[PDB]
Amino acid sequence: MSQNRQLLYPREEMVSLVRSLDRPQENGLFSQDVLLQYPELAESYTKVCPNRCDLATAADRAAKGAYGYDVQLTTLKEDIRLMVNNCILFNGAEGAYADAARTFEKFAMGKIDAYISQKVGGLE
Repeated sequence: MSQNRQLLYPREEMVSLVRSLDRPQENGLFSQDVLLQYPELAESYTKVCPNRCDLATAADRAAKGAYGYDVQLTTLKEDIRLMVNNCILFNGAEGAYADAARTFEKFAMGKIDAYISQKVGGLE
């Protein structure tokens, strides 16, 4: 599934997720990265957590430059789980958690694709 040591170059999968979706209703922060607006609210971006939607958290993870180094892709796994947590908590399901589970599974699929891409010497 992966390699607990070093990461070849995780990113090809990230684009997959964001690619699957496409419907920027808010187009400002609820579905984008406020840090990509203007030099003034870059700080506030932290107060609102590093993306808590889906495409903003995935696109950012890769856009960051694929820092890599993962014992088991805990970075992406901790990001997706962090969203669902604040989702039902802050305001999202509150009764239909299954709604957040759907998007979660999709993410797992992408990871599998990349895993195969880097099997020659990166994740095996």
